[PDB]
Amino acid sequence: QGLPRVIELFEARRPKAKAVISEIDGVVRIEETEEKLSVFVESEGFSKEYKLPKEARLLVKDGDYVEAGQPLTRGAIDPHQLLEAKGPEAVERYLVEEIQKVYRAQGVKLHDKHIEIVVRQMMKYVEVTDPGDSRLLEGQVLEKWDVEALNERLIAEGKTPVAWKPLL
Repeated sequence: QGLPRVIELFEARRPKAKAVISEIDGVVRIEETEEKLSVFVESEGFSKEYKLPKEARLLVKDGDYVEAGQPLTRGAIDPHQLLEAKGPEAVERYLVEEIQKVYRAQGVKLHDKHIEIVVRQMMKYVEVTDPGDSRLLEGQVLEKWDVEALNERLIAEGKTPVAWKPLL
């Protein structure tokens, strides 16, 4: 839970005790009983519905803001699911924070910059979602996709921007 937790953070491994993940936003609205919690948020055209084992705490009744990647089963948040839940920007702010929390706990204190470099390095590759020159589902660096759009647009007429997907 000290060094190992740090590892789970840097290795982006599936958290020890997972705590599910919220998808979309709207008014927090969740059901009550039944083995499968019949959650029902709202928003535009969507809704909610989840499923997990028995032992679970929520911390949030019906009414307020649910958002994406909020406290659900309250515990260790999956950074992977959170990537598709809240985006690239959020994860970088999450990981650094909890990693730093671990080190804070045992008194030894280092600057956030250092951790921020490693976590930025964990966020360099992005998986293709729309092929134009290369194949889809291909693991590729974000900055290598910079020159794609940039050059094909400002220099070329090739209006086929390859859509990439954030990959943690």
